[PDB]
Amino acid sequence: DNIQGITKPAIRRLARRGGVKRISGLIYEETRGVLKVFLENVIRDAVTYTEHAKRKTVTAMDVVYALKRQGRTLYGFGG
Amino acid sequence: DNIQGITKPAIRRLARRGGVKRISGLIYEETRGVLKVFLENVIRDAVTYTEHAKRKTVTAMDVVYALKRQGRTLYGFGG
Amino acid sequence: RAKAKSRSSRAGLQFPVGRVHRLLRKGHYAERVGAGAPVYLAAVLEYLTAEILELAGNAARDNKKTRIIPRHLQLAIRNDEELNKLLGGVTIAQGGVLPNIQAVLLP
Amino acid sequence: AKAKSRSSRAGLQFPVGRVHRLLRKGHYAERVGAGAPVYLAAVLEYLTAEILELAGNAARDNKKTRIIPRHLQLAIRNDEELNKLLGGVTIAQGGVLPNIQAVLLPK
Amino acid sequence: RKESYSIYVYKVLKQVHPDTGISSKAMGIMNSFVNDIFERIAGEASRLAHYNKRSTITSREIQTAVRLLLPGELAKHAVSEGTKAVTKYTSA
Amino acid sequence: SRKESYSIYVYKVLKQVHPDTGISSKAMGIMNSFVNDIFERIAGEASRLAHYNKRSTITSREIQTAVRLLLPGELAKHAVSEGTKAVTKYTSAK
Amino acid sequence: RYRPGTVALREIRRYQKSTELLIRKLPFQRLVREIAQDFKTDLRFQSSAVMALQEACEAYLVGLFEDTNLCAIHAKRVTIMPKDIQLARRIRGE
Amino acid sequence: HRYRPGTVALREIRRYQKSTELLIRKLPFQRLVREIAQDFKTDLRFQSSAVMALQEACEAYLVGLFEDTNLCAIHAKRVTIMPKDIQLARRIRGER
DNA sequence: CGATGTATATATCTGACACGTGCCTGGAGACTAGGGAGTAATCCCCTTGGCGGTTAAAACGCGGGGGACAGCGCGTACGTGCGTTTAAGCGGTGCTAGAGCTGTCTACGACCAATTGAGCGGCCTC
DNA sequence: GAGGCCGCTCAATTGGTCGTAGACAGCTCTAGCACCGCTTAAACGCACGTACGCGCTGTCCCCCGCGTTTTAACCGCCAAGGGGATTACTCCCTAGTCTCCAGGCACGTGTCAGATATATACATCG
Repeated sequence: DNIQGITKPAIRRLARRGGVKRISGLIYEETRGVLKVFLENVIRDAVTYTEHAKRKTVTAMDVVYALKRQGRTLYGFGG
Repeated sequence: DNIQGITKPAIRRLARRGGVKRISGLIYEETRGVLKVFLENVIRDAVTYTEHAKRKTVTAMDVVYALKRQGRTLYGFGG
Repeated sequence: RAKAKSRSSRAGLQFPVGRVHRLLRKGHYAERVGAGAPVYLAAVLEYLTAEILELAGNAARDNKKTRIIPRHLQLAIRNDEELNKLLGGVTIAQGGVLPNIQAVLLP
Repeated sequence: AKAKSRSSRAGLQFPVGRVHRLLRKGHYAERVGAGAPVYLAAVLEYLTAEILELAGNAARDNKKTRIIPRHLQLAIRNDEELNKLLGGVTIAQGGVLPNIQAVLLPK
Repeated sequence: RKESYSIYVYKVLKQVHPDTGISSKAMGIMNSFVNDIFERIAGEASRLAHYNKRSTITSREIQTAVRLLLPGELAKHAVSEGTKAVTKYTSA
Repeated sequence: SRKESYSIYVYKVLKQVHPDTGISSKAMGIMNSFVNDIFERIAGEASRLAHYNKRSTITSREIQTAVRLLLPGELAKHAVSEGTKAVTKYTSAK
Repeated sequence: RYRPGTVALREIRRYQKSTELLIRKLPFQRLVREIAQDFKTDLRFQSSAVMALQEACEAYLVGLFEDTNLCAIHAKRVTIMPKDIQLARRIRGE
Repeated sequence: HRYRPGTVALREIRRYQKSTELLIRKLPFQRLVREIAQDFKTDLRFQSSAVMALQEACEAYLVGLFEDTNLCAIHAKRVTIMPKDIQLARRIRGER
């Protein structure tokens, strides 16, 4: 039940960066589900790259490659 | 001035296939411009593949590769 | 010299293991191609072909037809929620669309 | 017999020799011609110089003297051609451009 | 002369529906689908090797590419067919 | 164990564009990943152009066409003239 | 007299049942030739290339009208309006 | 002394659009990452930079999704974002 | 007109950046080999231009009622502020699991050659 | 319109060789994990006030449906020559190799650009 540690204030600050002026009370519980699905898909790919290498440690390159396969390339951790 | 060859009845049949029941009269001029920009990008790429081959005839495969470049594979014409 | 017997018939496949091995070796994918890779890739391609043709044949029979035509392939690909995920960016010529109307539009 | 670098003969700062090696070992084709790495290096140098000239002017506007990722994000997202080339890319520590919809401001 | 998969698609069709034929347009769509998926698998099998400094593509690269590309139940069955084929082949 | 990087050449370019300015190692790492991205894009499309024509070598025509398919608008126009000016200098310097 | 919009449901059902091309072939062909004249003079077109273009453009427009209709229902309208196209294109990133 | 509703919201928008800081608490996020991964493999270990890469990606995804959501809110003649605006944006984006 | 918030100015300092040293592995120069690509000529496919005609489809007017949208009322849900409290963040010590490297070596895949039948293009026909 | 049958040819098979890369075991030292104590930033909770979403009615016009005209899309047949596609000839470009030397990579040093804490000035909101 760690998903509760993505707290309402953090959701508000994220909506502020995106320009949202007013937020309905139901948004937080929907946003946790959307985040959880995104994390699940990325971690499943990262762990598949970790498994193929026979490593036990997950590494930044595994995450950058999982993001690259999925279309969301990230600059500043590798290449 | 051939863009007027795409008539109002023709646009209506495409809206009907997309399920649209009622259409405002301003839709036809907007749709013509959207279609023109879409055609312009594909033709530019197909003519680039034609020029690189030193051909003078535009082949169907040049269109298939132009559409593949935009990320929208077409099946039926080969490849 | 032994009588020749195809690698596909050794593996129990219809798809051509020899030509898949050639295409892997002649496509610049890697400098070495191991013996099991084409038997695996051929078994995968045969499975994926058969799963499509089964549903297309069902769609053809349900129209009381006897030939598969592109409309039946489109109906198959769009009526399976996993095939639609593999082929989500693909358009098929003469395929048309699934009959679907938003319930708010109906009387 | 005095050696003199191919980049100096081309008038370039990027390494033509490394780009040639990296094409040869990249499995892109079985043959690579002499002019390809000079062209690719000159293109890569052009795009690097455009990015850094804009980033440095963004640093000067903040009265800073060192480029940091914020200045690269400001350099990219304010140019309508670089933003189209780098549309799918996330820059760490980059943040966003300041932007509010006119409907939201005070009446 | 042009190579195609047309006879193998016909063989599989006779396996699944002996009484049913297929038109030439559908045959060309199927040939395109097979060509598209071969390249999709072989590209990821190529990337997986170079990340690990390996110079060879092997059954594990194909298996992991399949796990990455195909959705879940398709992946489970495709792997269970690949392992059956490779053990029937090697133990012969 | 040595790691190759473009860091020196990005710094050389920086000193020409802005002589008074430096760059932090995080921004250098971002730029280093940018060069490798655009390199992989161009080499990929050049290889596809080569195999569509059943040719075997990669030439400056393939690089020029890949650049013309990839870069938008005025970037294409100036990148092409930089490429051809570099090649013509390299060939005339002999 | 059929009441307003009763025929539109039959039309929707008919056009979702069929698979034919809906734009007239000749006008589309002359539009394609008029566009290409800006990139080269004296081009020639294979007969099937124009058909491939027409299939791609009609599939694009039908999908755009699906998104437009969802944007129209979101605003509690039934009639689609130009602002529905611009929103759908804006979210799609065009 | 009291401000009227929404003025500090605009002040926060300008503040958080000016800054580049990461906005989710680090330690709560690390536990959620570890809780998800143990469904795929047991006794995994994480590099410190892998969790930071995940956090940058998640925040960059959420900010852009809230931008698309806000355009859908304004389209309906509202200023409040609603769950159906999120669902519409996700559906046109093609992820729902 | 008051006061709250952000902006700018000053003093302090500490660790990230910029410069120099050692050295080794990667690029450069000179040479040889052979097959990929450039040049040239012919065939004959299929693209473009034309003529007739009929009958499907587009264009124009009329009628009218379904639908957009403006103004209004109202009540509850979200933003702002103060006080309590909880666990995030920092510096620190300990340590051992496992990532990264080294040296041995043997099982695998690339390569050459000779043999032959699986698949291609084409014609007939129900 | 798709399937059955024929002639035949070039892509696939089986066999032997050999060079190396990747499988195995031993080593080491990095950094990931677990625990302690303290400060205090941030979260959580309650109160309360008003801006926003929602539903309702009225109205006026602009899409849908129908009837007639009329136009140029479509079918079908005839001409003819531009170009794609193939074969043959041969030259010049890129791969592979050895030698050798200087460019770029770790490692160490040290100082000034940026982070910080305090002061106050002025811009904004009600």
